[PDB]
Amino acid sequence: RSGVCGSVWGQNDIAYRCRTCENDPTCAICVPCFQNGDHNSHDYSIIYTGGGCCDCGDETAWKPDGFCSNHK
Amino acid sequence: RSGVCGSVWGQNDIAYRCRTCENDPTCAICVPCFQNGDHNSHDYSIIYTGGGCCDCGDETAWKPDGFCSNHK
Ligand SMILES: [Zn+2]
Ligand SMILES: [Zn+2]
Ligand SMILES: [Zn+2]
Ligand SMILES: [Zn+2]
Ligand SMILES: [Zn+2]
Ligand SMILES: [Zn+2]
Repeated sequence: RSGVCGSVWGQNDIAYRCRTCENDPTCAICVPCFQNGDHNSHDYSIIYTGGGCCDCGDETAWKPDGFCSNHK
Repeated sequence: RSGVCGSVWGQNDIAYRCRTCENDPTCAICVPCFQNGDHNSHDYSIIYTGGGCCDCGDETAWKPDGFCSNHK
């Protein structure tokens, strides 16, 4: 598909998985969204998803505690 | 989030909306997926979504009759 962050990354591009904040293992947020949130204690990792759309601000894909400062 | 087409486009990039195949107005497929499908009769439009992920092959976002030849 096409406030929620509209950022996107490509096949070779990195993003962040956070197992604490994710609704399911396919969820992920862009680097700026991760850096503007607080995951210090969380089980996070840099990934190459092979592309995707950022789930920051999407209550159905990400826990609101894990939203960055700019998306809710 | 990050079978289904994994293609992506950015803020300035075009994609296709197809009102016949879409599950909702936010759904969209990349240009190659549109060209490798059959939408001749359909109510389609070229859009600038401000970025997104291709819904081709996702049955929750796109009608399977509208899948391109390469995603089931
Ligand atoms: Zn983001
Ligand atoms: Zn964010
Ligand atoms: Zn987190
Ligand atoms: Zn169509
Ligand atoms: Zn596609
Ligand atoms: Zn396709």
